[PDB]
Amino acid sequence: MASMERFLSVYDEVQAFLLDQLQSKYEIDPNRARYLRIMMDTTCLGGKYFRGMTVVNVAEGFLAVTQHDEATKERILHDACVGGWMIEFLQAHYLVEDDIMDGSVMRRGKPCWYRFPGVTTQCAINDGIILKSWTQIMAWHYFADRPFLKDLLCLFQKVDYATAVGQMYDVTSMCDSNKLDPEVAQPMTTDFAEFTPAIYKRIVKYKTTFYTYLLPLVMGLLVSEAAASVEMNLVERVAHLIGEYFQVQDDVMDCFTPPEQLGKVGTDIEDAKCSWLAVTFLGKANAAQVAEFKANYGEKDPAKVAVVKRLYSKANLQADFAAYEAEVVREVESLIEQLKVKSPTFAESVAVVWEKTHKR
Amino acid sequence: MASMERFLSVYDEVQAFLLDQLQSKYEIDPNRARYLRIMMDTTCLGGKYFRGMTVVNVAEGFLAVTQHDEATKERILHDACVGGWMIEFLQAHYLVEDDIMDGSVMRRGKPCWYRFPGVTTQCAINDGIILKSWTQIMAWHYFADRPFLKDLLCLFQKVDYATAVGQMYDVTSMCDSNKLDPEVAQPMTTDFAEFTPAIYKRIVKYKTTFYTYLLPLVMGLLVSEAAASVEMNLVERVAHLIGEYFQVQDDVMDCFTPPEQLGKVGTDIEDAKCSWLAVTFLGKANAAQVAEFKANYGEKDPAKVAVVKRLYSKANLQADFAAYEAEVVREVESLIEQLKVKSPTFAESVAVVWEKTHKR
Ligand SMILES: [Mg+2]
Ligand SMILES: [Mg+2]
Ligand SMILES: [Mg+2]
Ligand SMILES: [Mg+2]
Repeated sequence: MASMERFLSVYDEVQAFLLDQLQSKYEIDPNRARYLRIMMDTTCLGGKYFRGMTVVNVAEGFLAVTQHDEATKERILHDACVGGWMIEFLQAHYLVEDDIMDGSVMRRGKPCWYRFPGVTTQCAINDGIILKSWTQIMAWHYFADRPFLKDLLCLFQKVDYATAVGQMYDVTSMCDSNKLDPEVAQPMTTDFAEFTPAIYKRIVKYKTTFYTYLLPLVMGLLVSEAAASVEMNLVERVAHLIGEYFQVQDDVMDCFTPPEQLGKVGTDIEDAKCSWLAVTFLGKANAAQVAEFKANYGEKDPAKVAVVKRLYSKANLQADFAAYEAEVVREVESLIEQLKVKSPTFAESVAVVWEKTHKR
Repeated sequence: MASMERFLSVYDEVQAFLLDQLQSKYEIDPNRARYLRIMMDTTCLGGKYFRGMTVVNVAEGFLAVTQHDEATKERILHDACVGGWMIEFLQAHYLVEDDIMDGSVMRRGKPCWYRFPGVTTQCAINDGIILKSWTQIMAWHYFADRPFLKDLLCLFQKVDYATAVGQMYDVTSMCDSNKLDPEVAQPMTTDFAEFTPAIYKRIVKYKTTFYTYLLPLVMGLLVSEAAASVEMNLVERVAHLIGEYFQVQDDVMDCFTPPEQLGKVGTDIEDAKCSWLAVTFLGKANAAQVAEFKANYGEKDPAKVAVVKRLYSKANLQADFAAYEAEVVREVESLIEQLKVKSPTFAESVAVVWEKTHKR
């Protein structure tokens, strides 16, 4: 079986399990089951499945070098697929709720879930809640007797929480920290003193890297019973590095990739986001450029947004990006090498994760 | 130690643990820690703590009849308090997100969290996410080595999911099921054929009874290592009964308790909710009353809302409520008696849960 066709088949199985259980234990009626099926499909399907497929690919790497009965190989790959779906559904949760939080319009060239006519925010917030509850239902059903159940649940937990903390860091990244206060409407920063590489790295590390790279790698290890084949501090370091790179690419595309190809009209400039572009621009601009940036950033007005893009284009951020990129290559290669000391196999999976991130 | 002062002390401990951990492991800064502290306080404190205190009271009942070292008594009560906080924080999650979903204005005579000036929906949806993630952090930290950890996590999981399913049943209770469709904006029912006792009971069972009565009772059993002292099917039956009664009381108050005393301007009529009042009214109205109800229900217009309240007042729903009440007394008493066969202690805790619900 090709990995993807297996992965997609298990989607059907897991769907059927979840919807069957709603009928037999939760008193659901057919029409509400249908609503939930369409929600699941609309929110969980149609991406590249990169995160979920990482789990599968790590497990396949270990299968190639570890003796097992065929039934065991099948069970490991089935667990890797279920695990990969937990992560895809956790992402689906975050996208549903992030789109509502941000007032986003499109996602993957389609309307955000909450904007569907028969959804609305009222339902969509709860639909996103369900999306995350399904990850736990899947885990308890499919991994009930597995030795890795507690490790897997505890890891998932910690990554989920890191992610929500990262969301807080992201949505508050344009306020001055010393002014955060539930009682007082939050002004945009005027000094941009918190637009630094280190602050940017904290946002991205929590908001993206834990669920996008750490979780799939470690889940692949856990379903393979292979966590003792690796030095976990290196897995953390390499996940944090590659994830930061993925995010930097995303931040560049938000500004410069045509909307039809992006799947989205990017609004980071209007949202005053602490993006890689803003931080890198502020790390090289002269006084005059800084003052032009401050008078134009974080404003809906297209004239001001175009002034911000013009500033980015004249600031030659391609050079800063190539430099960042070369450094990331050095470091990711270094970490891949260190990972070979204990697991050539796993190092190779990480190389593959890196190639697919670096090329996309 | 009085139970409540213990319960509130553990709140402080758990707070400190969560915020300390954010500083030492999640790279949080002090101002964001403060924001989170104020959020926690604002969303978790100031109710009666009925749910969390049920856990404590069930555990205290078993302590009175079970031999234990003093250190063991203390550890059991500490676990009961932590468990009770998990439920309070799970409720806090649901209230934050429900208030945003419903566009609610007040809660406990204070603005809904999302309406605080320095919060906003953008942050509040994520704050509610965090509230639920903290329940898992608490569990993994405080119950790491406990024999009941898996049972407790799996129970919490199932109740959480039941709750979100119940929310879906509640928010969709005024649509015709056969018309649910993500693609089509949902009209209010015109026939009210789905306003039945059985449909009402399904909404309330999932939306409220599992987290409000089942979870606290069973968590008290699990932290006491006492789940084999009870017949679980009876605990389920009695929780479902008492919770339905609690909800019926809530539905009556939404319509008839003055807003200053309610903590809220109730909007169930304008929201076209499948309330106990609507169902009971439709179970006794004549043709003319039914037609007047249909032309006025589910409309913001205060004239139409007052026509609905007038209909309820003339329909003598106090008699239907006294009758419902007497029947609930019979059945809850019957179930308390059946619970004595295996655990007089637990039966008594359930009697106390019932008295505090029946009197409030
Ligand atoms: Mg966002
Ligand atoms: Mg982006
Ligand atoms: Mg609601
Ligand atoms: Mg109510």
